[PDB]
Amino acid sequence: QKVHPNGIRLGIVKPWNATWFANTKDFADNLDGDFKVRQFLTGELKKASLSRIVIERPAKSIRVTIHTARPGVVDVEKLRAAVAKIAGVPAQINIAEVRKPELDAQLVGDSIASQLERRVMFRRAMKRAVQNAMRLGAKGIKVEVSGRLGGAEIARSEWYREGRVPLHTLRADIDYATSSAHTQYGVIGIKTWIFKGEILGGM
Amino acid sequence: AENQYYGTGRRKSSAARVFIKPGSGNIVVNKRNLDEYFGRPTARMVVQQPLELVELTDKLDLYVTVKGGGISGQAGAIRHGITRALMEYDESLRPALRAAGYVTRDARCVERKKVGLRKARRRPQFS
Amino acid sequence: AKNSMKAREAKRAKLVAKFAEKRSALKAIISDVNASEEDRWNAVLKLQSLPRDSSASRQRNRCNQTGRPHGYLRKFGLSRIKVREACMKGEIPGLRKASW
Amino acid sequence: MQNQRIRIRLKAFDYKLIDASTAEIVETAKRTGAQVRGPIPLPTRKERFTVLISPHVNKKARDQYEIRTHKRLIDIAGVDVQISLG
RNA sequence: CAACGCGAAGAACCUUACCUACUCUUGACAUCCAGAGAACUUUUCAGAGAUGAAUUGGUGCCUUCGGGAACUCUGAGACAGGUGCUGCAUGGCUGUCGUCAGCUCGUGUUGUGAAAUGUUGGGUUAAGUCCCGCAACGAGCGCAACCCUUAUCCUUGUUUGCCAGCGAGUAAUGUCGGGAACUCCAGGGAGACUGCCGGUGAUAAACCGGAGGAAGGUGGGGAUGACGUCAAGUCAUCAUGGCCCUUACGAGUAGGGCUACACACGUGCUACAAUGGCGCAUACAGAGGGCGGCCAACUUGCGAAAGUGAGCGAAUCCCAAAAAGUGCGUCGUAGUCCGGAUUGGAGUCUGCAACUCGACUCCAUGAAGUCGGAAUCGCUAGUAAUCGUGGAUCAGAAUGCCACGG
Repeated sequence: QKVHPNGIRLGIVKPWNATWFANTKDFADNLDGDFKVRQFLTGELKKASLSRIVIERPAKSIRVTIHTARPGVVDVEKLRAAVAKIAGVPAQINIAEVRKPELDAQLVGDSIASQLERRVMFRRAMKRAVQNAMRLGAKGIKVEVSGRLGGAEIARSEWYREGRVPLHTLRADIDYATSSAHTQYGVIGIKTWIFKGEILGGM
Repeated sequence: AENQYYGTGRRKSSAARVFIKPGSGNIVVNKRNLDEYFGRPTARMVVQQPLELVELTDKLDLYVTVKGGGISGQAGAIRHGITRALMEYDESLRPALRAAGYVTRDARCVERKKVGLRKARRRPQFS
Repeated sequence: AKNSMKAREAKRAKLVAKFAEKRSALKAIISDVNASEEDRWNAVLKLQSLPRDSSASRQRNRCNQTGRPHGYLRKFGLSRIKVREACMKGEIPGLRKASW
Repeated sequence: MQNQRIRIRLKAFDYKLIDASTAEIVETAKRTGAQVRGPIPLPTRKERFTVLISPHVNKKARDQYEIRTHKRLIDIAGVDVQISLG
């Protein structure tokens, strides 16, 4: 039914997670490289609060940026060396703190995901996130947990929204992220939206 | 340059560069001639229509270069080019040309094909 | 895809880089206008014997993140499904939704 | 004396980054001794990709993406420089 | 409805999930462990092939130097594997109502209560759009706007595009000096707001009309799909709970098959002809793609093409020809100078391979069809209709699909 919030706003208010020019030949290889890098970094930085891996390719190299809540947990030499291997090009790795990590849709969902994997009440997890966000100064937030909720034999979808989340407004700075809590009943999806205020003036 | 009045004129995907000079009805299209460019007469009428109105048919020299589109497109492109050319000459030639629906650039251009549709509007037939 | 269907294509890609020179050369005898008809036949014969999977025709372009055989796009290397999911996440550079 | 101009050809998927880089060059050439005769917009390419949106059927349901490529000529990560001393 | 030119943006092999047959079970694919062998390279026999046994060259890295790696192979059992089942266990994604104007909440009030009110009512609007009323007052998701594109203008720049004024050429060439004008290209701006005038209405909202203006009342088109509905679709893209199979429901190969056909239906294409066919002459596009690619020119061939040979990773070169149109003949209105099926024969091309089962060319063959019952579909304007053109997928294969102009 609904367009991806990051998708529609690419170019308008939402930057790209990959910035490199390639001509068709390279383009598809560069893309597969990036996937391997992301799949690796994500798989290693599971307990490092990872949101967003931005992959530049400055000439014949690969700069990564692990935006993280935990620059401490990030080791970096090994990552740098590992990326450099997969990409097959002299890799850099930069780190960026996610300063307010409970106003980050990716982490917020990852949190709720963890909590639901530890067997927490879905309403409890959902609701705490909403409050933390709206306290830290979210202009709004929605969270929709979908699946077999409390291991129900029928899957349903509950969602809580506080503040505005004006998805049809393109100048709106909405952060979206799907997470998945993998549990004994099945997969449980955690969509999270976080409206951080309309950006007048464009990108 | 001479007393070379210039006006652009667009219609569908055509763009006429129209140069006007004090003259005696010398209408030139892409180094061909008015009738040697466009065949069926409509076109050459359409080109002249604003000349016929201002009443300088054989008091003017037209040096028209036109690109793009088709016959009607180019014809109309030039009409619009001359309209602007004619008002480059006398700035109070406007009401005549304006009220004859010549000054307006006809914005109508081809509507895009659309996913799920055969064309812009035409849908598939249905059971 | 099934893990074997993926495996079949790794092998094919291996087997095409391996024999490219040989195949291409053979083929460039089954052709040469001023070659020998007798040697032409010998080139035909050797190209029957080379591993079939060394034919590049026998490769099916498959999705790099999954292995979907259909729905492919060369520019990216992914199926429609993965191209989209990547684009929306902002992981394909330059590529946004288009209207005109 | 055989001319050796610097036909620079920047290519990018973003027109603002290409514009950052056109300034970078022209500025530098002007901060040395060089006339630029430059930034010359060349037609922007627009690749387009009508992908099916559904995991299964629903053929009329479809997204349409583009990659525009901007190209500037200056005639002295995301930008593709190609200096051509002729 | 919302399956039926749909998944499939392209089934000869491959794909492939199926079938028959030949083959293998720690396995085609993965980690772990131990030991051995660099990897690899010919060249050869058997076999439909998978594989198996023979045949040569090479045997390097990194040095703790019994070592690093890495690859190959075999053995061990943990494990692997499954396009197996469940979409009625799921995630994710999608169709649908429908871009319909709705769907709700807080607080207050009313009611014993389910609930109501707000959201109703008077006008108005594309619109729960706006304005008045009003026990409601506010707010949220939707509407609109913000985005892309298209109309016009300005500014900055000017090649690979331009050629007004320039001089000089060529068989013609923007050809080339030169120009920065113009078309255009692309960055930045300007513009449309019922802003202005008149009338109407409650002085409201707004409505009817006018001026200016490229554009008039949302300018045109696109994107953008509220809460939900259909246990709607998808476990075969992927993911995943459970279930099931594990010398087989896993794995390799060869040949079939998915292209079969008494037939029915859905969607298309081409026709039935003179607003036409046919030959000849001649004109005007947009958009896009291109390196194991697109292929100029030349020669050869009736032709497909083949030689053969540039240029171009592209405003440069190539694809590439627009076609409907116009001009002049001819057919003479019929099964025809309509129509093109089918079939025989001779080929080209791609590919290891075109029998099943490719496209294309040539020669011949010239079926149905003479505008289509009931019924039913699309379309309100650069629309429909018609005309060609490009693209993805792709070795080859487009009447489909996406897109472009006339």
